[PDB]
Amino acid sequence: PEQFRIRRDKRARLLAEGYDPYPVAIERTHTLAEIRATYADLPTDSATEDIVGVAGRVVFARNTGKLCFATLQDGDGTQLQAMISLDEVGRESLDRWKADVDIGDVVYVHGTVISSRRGELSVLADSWRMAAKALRPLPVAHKEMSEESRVRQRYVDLIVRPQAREVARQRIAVIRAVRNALERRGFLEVETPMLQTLAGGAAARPFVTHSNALDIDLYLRIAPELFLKRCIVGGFDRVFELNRVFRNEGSDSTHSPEFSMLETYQTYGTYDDSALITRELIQEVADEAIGTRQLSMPDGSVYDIDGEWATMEMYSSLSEALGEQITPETTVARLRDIASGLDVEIDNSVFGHGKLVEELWEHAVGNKLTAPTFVKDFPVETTPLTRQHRSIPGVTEKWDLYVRGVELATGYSELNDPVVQRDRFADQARAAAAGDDEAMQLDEDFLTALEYGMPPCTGTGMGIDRLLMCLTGLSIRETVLFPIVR
Ligand SMILES: N[C@@H](CCCC[NH3+])C(=O)O
Repeated sequence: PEQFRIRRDKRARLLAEGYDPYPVAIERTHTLAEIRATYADLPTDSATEDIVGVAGRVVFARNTGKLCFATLQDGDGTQLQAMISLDEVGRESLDRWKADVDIGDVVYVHGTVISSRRGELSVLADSWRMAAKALRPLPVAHKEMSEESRVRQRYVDLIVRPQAREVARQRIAVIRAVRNALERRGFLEVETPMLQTLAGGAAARPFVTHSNALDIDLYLRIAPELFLKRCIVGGFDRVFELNRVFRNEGSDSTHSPEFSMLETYQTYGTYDDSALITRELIQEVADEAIGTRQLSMPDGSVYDIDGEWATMEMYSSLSEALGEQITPETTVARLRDIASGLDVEIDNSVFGHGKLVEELWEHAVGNKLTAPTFVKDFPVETTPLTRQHRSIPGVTEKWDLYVRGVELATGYSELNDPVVQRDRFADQARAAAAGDDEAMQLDEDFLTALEYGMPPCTGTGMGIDRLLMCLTGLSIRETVLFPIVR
């Protein structure tokens, strides 16, 4: 509060003296990266006659008697030296540089591109001008900022930490690579509503808001699934949506209340066809955005996502890990007895054959996975929107993709039978009567869409934040520019 006061008085002083501290219409001829690219092969002590007008943030400054030096940093992080010389700008201008410019200020420097005696690419200024007065100083080093401080002040983090910039450009590139992978395969991107009168498509608690236009309660979407399927009925052959979803989770990590989600739907394909596309897409995104399929991790290890990935069935692989065959006909009592013998804590809310089989598979198989693995053929009780298997009874055609031990993507053979889909919702109602506040409510308008006939299709889902976690090992609080904070 004392450092801020000195800079505030300096700003007020400049404004009164006529020196605009936040001027408008400053013309910048080059970005600092353009200056470094053009004169990269410039001799050590040479000097050009090229006039440039550059602007950047002063991050280092050192003043001598007649000659002042300053390191300007552009937004991307490119640095360039500015030389304010007594012979070049005059005494009155040089004195203002020492009195007015502090670390963090944005300044405009107009002069000639030279290379200092030490071979530093510099701008020999003939004029300088304040572009944005900084009332608060920059941190001394990015190591001094905690992680919660980077989240609360991402704007400061992007200035002082080069990796903060890299991750930001990385997310933009990964999302860009996901779209290119889907457009190469003929998928079109549509927009489905985010405010919905009934929020279906997933098992999650929704955010509720009141609409004054409609005088009813609206729900933030938990998934675009039910509206993307209406697009399939309408005639979209290959469709996807890469945008935000909202899930009202409570005191649970790895999942944020708001995250970006990719859902794709493709007609006349099964969950086998979407599993192949999902693997090729992830591997293509790694090539385009990361540059390798040998993913470097923060702990120094290297993770391999190349090649073909293993596939296993849930009931079959769970039976191998337990030594006892588990089938859809296995009783809930038998599953609870196996869990008690393994010292596994069934989370009170978990009940039923399907949820218990999934919890046992996660403990006995899922958590021990390291390489990318597909697990397919799920219990029918826990996959209401998934078509039943061709031959195997009691299971549905769904796969979950595990990369580095984390659930990354999921794919269905979509249930298009409207009579069976209504039966699944009746089973969801009975689960809701038992205490499951995440069960899916019956969406009548969605069933009406299926009753006009939906072609067979396969649908996928994958969180972008989860994808960034697999490719870079960084949590959602690092790959999102402004994560939510109290
Ligand atoms: N709606 C699913 C995504 C996959 C949909 C497959 N038909 C979810 O939220 O997990």
